[PDB]
Amino acid sequence: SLGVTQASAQWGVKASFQNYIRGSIANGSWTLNGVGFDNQQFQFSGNSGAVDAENKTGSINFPGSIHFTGAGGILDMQIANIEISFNGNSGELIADVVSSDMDGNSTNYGRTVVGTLNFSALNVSATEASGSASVSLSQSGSQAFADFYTPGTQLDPISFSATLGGL
Ligand code: HEM
Ligand code: NA
Ligand code: NA
Repeated sequence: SLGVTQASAQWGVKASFQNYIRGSIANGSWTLNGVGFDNQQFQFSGNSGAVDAENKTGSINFPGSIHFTGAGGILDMQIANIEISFNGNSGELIADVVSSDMDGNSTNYGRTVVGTLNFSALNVSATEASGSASVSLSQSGSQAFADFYTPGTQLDPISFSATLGGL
């Protein structure tokens, strides 16, 4: 089992969601704490997790939060502490999620699977792990998005790279 030395990830959540949040209906915004933003993707930086290079499994852990607001404060969604977990060419995108419903009532989703990952590329070696995966919204994620997306909705893809060490 190898430790994660430095990891980075890029994920836009969903391009059409970014456009909706900033557009004339939601009339909203996002703020970021420990997360960047560039080329329509949120930017994550972490130094924890572990990878099994022989079995091609692992977890890559990131700190930081994205906070979406809109609809006069009725929309209020936080996604924090994302984790990319993988076992072979499939995995899970896990995060701490809190989101308000269309009545303005906040619901805490715990540390939940936000989406299922299917890797189109995944390389794991002694010194590096990297890959790209489609992200399919989970049932809990659908509820957090106020049912505007069905479970199984394809979100933006997620990519990551990590240097590994410390066996
Ligand atoms: C008074 C409250 C709200 C009203 C009136 C409202 C209205 C709308 C309308 C008219 C649309 C576009 C039509 C559609 O895609 O079905 C939309 C899209 C959407 N709304 Fe809001 N909404 C509200 C609150 C919320 C909340 C609390 C969330 C939770 C995250 C949310 C998430 C979404 C999503 C995910 C979409 C789809 C955006 C896309 O990717 O195209 N909405 N909403
Ligand atoms: Na580490
Ligand atoms: Na894992």
